Amino acid sequence: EVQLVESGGGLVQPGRSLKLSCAASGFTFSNYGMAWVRQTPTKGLEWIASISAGGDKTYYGDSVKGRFSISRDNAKTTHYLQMDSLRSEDTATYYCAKTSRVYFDYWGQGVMVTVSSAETTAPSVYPLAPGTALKSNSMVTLGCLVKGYFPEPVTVTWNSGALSSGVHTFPAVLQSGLYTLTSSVTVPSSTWSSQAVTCNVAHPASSTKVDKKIVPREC
Amino acid sequence: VPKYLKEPVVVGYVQRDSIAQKIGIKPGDKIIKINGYEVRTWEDLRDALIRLSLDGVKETTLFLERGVAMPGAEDDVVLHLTIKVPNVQKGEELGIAPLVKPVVGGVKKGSPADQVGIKPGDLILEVNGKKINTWYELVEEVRKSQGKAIKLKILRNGKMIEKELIPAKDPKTGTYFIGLFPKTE
Amino acid sequence: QFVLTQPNSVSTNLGSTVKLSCKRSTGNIGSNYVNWYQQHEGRSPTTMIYRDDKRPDGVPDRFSGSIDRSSNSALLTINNVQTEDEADYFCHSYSSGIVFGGGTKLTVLGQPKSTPTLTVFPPSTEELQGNKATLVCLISDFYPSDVEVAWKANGAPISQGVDTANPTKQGNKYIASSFLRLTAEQWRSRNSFTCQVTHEGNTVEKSLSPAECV
Repeated sequence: EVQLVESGGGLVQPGRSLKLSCAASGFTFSNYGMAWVRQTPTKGLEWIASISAGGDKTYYGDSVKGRFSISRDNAKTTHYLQMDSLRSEDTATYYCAKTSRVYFDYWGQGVMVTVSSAETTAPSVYPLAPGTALKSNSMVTLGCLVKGYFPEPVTVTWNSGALSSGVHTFPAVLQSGLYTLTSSVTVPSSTWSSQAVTCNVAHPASSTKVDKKIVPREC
Repeated sequence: VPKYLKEPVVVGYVQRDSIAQKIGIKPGDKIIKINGYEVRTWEDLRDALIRLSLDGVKETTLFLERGVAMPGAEDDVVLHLTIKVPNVQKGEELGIAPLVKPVVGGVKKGSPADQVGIKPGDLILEVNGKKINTWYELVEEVRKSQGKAIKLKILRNGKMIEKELIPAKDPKTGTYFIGLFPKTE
Repeated sequence: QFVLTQPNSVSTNLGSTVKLSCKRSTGNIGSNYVNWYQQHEGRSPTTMIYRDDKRPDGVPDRFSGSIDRSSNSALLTINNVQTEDEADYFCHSYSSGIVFGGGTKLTVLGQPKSTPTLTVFPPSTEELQGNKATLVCLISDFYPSDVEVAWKANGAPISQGVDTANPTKQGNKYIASSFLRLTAEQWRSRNSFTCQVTHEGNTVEKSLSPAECV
């Protein structure tokens, strides 16, 4: 099974640098060329950089005006995109891709890069529990409110990822330069009343890692 | 149409710096006419205020009863308060709200309230001999007794009745409860 | 040294045959291979077709690629379209550089109508301690995606402090969320608030109140 795993993204001020890494496995790394392709809401998919299977030759897309440089380390099954002189128009999700002669056969999960002069704002995390009612159900929806952060993304897990069924992370709203989202989980009432249910919220850009246990509302 | 909007306009909350606050309307006041328009419900008040605003009326006359009238004096003329007509185009409001009233919406089975036969629809007038006008007041009075007996004066179908109950400890929360749910819909 | 142009948007009936086109602006479509990628909302692209017309192992045979020389276009044909075929489709080619089409978002019409589920939450103790209150309305399991979301305070429309996300696909149905930002005093001064969702000619609603059990 081919795997491509990007890292090295995040928030950067205009003019500075990032270095994205892509760690590959499940194929002979030295046998194929590698590449970076980015995506924005408005401009779509846009090829950024390619390196030949042996590392001999490098190619760069139009908008990367020799500001970036790609390289590889076959020993470490990893390739890198060094990105200098970033501007706000460089803000996008960056994917790594493996090539197969005439196409990109496999894509990574993508890593977000935000180029902005605005400073990171860490989110406030609040527990969401249903209001007390006379009638109760067999399934219950709990949530975590992740309020007023910048920039994207945040991730939310539940019980450190042990609770993965019935999890929904709703896409954020944006108001006055800050994002808000809710993550919800539907769990058996019997699970909630027999063990702790905790959301784990991470905001990399502000190095925020927060756990919030959801406890029932009382009278 | 939430049922609370179809009740008489008894003011429960006055927003600081509102038209209402600056003109001197107070919690407890009962608004009965504006310009127009007879006001019998919260819906009437809202409709009248929207109509006056959209009609280009900028000030109007507001009639309210404040407090309990002396026997025989209940029908005495009440003079105008002059209010600015809130600009509905800008989403401006008068600045008053009912708050939830102490009307029982539901009773938990097996609760102290259930055991003593309190019923949905009951209005709680007094808690341990103190008058209350809001659900919030009910909550704070009940919470004050912290395990002690609670005497409730209730209105049911025009008839005042007496109830006494001992709050129950919920071991889950370590706090007392009597088992009353509000009417909010 | 060329662009690839795809229609922004395409709608097709469930079960029908759809053709998605990709036109090369300059030079012959035939001189370099064209590939097709599918991308579901919030996911990485996967290959649907490579080298003009090759279907990777795992892609259903309802997908096929061809090259139309007369219209200098590549075509991705999907027969017997399914609900899970809702996605963006990007074409791809190259010569000196590497080029992607702008992507086509495919909508599949005539799916089973699915009414939204609402879940509402009151403000937490923690948030109210800072004298703020955010009301949360989660909207799930609806199809189609088209909805209007509104709040009411004391049964009257309220727009101030409302932030509503556009619907996004998860699985085969949509989710959205809406927030009503209040001060603690705004929250407490009301009898109720309602999140309302209009969908396919009907409204579904759920209310919250600051008045709690005693």
